[PDB]
Amino acid sequence: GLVPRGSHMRIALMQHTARPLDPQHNLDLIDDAAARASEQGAQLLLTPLLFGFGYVPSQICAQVSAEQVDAARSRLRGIARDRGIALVWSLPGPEGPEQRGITAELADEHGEVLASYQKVQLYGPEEKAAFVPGEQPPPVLSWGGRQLSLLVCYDVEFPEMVRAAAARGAQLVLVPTALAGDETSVPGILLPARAVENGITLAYANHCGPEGGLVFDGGSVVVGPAGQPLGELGVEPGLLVVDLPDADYLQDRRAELHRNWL
Amino acid sequence: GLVPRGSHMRIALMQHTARPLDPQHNLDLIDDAAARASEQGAQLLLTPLLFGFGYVPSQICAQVSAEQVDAARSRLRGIARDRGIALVWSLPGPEGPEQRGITAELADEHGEVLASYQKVQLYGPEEKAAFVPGEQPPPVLSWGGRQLSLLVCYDVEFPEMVRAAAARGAQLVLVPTALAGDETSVPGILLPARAVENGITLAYANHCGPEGGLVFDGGSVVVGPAGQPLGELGVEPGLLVVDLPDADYLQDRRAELHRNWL
Repeated sequence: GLVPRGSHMRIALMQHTARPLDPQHNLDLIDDAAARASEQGAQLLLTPLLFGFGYVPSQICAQVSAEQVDAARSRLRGIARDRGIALVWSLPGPEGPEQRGITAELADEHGEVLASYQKVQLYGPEEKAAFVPGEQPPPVLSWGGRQLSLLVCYDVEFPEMVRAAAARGAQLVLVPTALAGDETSVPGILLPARAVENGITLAYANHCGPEGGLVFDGGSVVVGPAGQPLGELGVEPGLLVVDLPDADYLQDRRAELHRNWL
Repeated sequence: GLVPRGSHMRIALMQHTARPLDPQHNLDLIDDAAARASEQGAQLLLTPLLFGFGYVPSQICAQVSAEQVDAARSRLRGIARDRGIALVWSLPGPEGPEQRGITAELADEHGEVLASYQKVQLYGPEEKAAFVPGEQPPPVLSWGGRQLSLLVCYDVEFPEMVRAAAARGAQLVLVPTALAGDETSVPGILLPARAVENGITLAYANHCGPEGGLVFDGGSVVVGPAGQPLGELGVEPGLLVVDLPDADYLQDRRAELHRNWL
């Protein structure tokens, strides 16, 4: 509906099905979503993990060159600029195929990249064979009037990764994902816990549908700090648009002991 | 019912209302629960936080001497021995009133204390004024055919505390609690997440009813590693008896990076 008072940030999440190894098709679906999110007055669109190439780690390692990644990243910066909306996307890193990881990047409405993050927790033997894990904590930055951060799919399932973002001041954690297998415990149990245990909001943008040898779950969701869904999709392609409204674990935690016990 | 095959541990959780500063009354309710749990063939009874004195931190600090704690602890060891069942209880620590913390202790069916743990995360200004926080990680020990560990009430709400127990090999985490205020997100959201993110089972034994200026929630529960309740109580006094059946986060977590990011 119209932008409510007492809300000064409206975000959108794209949920759709990618065609593996067909970036012209997948980036046209991200351009359509960006145009639709911008027409609904969203200031930022979050899109799913590896969407531009499809979630096919082995095949990205084997067949997608650094030059082809950079072409897709240039088109994505063009879409943020041409549709006038900030975009968070997730592509392979910029290095050669044997040295790059999976990244997530946030570009503003000028198409300029403000923050980038390399996935620290790779999931399963295919990702682990195709990508180098990140070694840096998640970034946090002011945008739109709150502190945004980036994490990617399996990262959010480790409470340490979300606590690292919230300890650097994150209020809204944006998470491109690719979750298949009817894995109901990640959005149903873990995401609400990550929101409550840090007092943060998390946005989770998934694929859906048949892609890459999997059928993705959809179920994209924004969870607020009480653990409740601000908005949620089903199993089919859609665009979720939500307005964000305007115990103290992060202070009580005994971090100096905790870091010696992990 | 009867002990199922494919289960070799049956535990019990006591949920009841304590009368503050009346250990003869409260320890008689723990003796009745221990007798009932033993008659149901449970091998261990978990009882709620500070039950022997009531959950009244300010008044324990002001009025309960080290000698009175030790009298209650001696009676509790007698109950484990006389009712022939292992018991986990939670009392003030043994030191003087100005130096002790809140502890949880596990005694076997001989009344001998096998493990003790001092609460690391104190909750709210009253606990913080009445007790010294613990500085040690949770203990883990083999008993009954699996690795048991101890944590207490607010501790389990920090994912770091449960990850510390699971990193030392815990499979079953026993947690005396005192949760009031209709705090549905702790058993409904956080406990299932702690079970799933470590692949462990957690038992949470609460007070219920009017006690100490609060009305406790009850809702004692045992949650298994998929996050689902093995058994659960309502708001009234009861004894929950459950048989325990016979992603790899704990290996994938990048702990060396995580400990530098908290």
